[PDB]
Amino acid sequence: EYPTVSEIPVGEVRLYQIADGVWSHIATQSFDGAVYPSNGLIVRDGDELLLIDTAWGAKNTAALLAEIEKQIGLPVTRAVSTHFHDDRVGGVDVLRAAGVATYASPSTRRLAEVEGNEIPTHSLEGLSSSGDAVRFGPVELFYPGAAHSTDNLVVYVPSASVLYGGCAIYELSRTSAGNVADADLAEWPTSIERIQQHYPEAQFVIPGHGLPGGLDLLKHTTNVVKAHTNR
Ligand SMILES: C[C@H](CS)C(=O)N[C@@H](C(=O)O)c1ccc(O)cc1
Ligand SMILES: [Zn+2]
Ligand SMILES: [Zn+2]
Ligand SMILES: [Zn+2]
Repeated sequence: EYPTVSEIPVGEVRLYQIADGVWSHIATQSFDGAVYPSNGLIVRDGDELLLIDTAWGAKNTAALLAEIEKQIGLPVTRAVSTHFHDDRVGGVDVLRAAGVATYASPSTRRLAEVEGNEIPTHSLEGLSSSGDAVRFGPVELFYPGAAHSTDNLVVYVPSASVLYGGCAIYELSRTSAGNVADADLAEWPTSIERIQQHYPEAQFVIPGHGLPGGLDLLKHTTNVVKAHTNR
């Protein structure tokens, strides 16, 4: 069963196979007095691996690369960060030093610089406007519009029907809003609807934090976000 926040010591990383050629990676971090789990994705790219998001910091991301070599044994050659927060780009320098080509949109790279977070090296083109989708190796990158952040991207794995929502999609256990500091609360439901219209075939939906589920996570997120706005 999927590892939970209490099952991962901070500094360790676990992998969970979702489908053939698709894993999530799961780490934990102490943040503002509490312990949170955090997910990213690993997607087989021929005889290489594509990474979606760091494991939230240099230590965790070094542990991620070690666990990938131990459990999978294919080299990570590219990585995409899905927004500019530390749980997505924290560890990009570890990746860069290990020879991983790190990617993000121009908006994510800009916002990371403003915030003082690590900056992915490469810029992704074609994701500037809501509804834009681009193929990137074995995934499709999709910009649904502003939500958890203005730059947030989602990732679809067509061979496996896996939708990676990142932090724009909440796990079912979360029934109140979390980090809204950089969010566009008003647009977030409309952006989630764009995802639902674009990836109706998704079987697995992976949130940025916590347990995977189905497409139900999309409505769930909309429910919680709207309830926060109306506080
Ligand atoms: C440090 C990251 C940057 S996105 C963060 O703030 N994450 C919160 C969020 O994503 O809203 C959060 C995740 C899980 C929870 O249970 C509660 C809050
Ligand atoms: Zn975030
Ligand atoms: Zn997050
Ligand atoms: Zn719900």
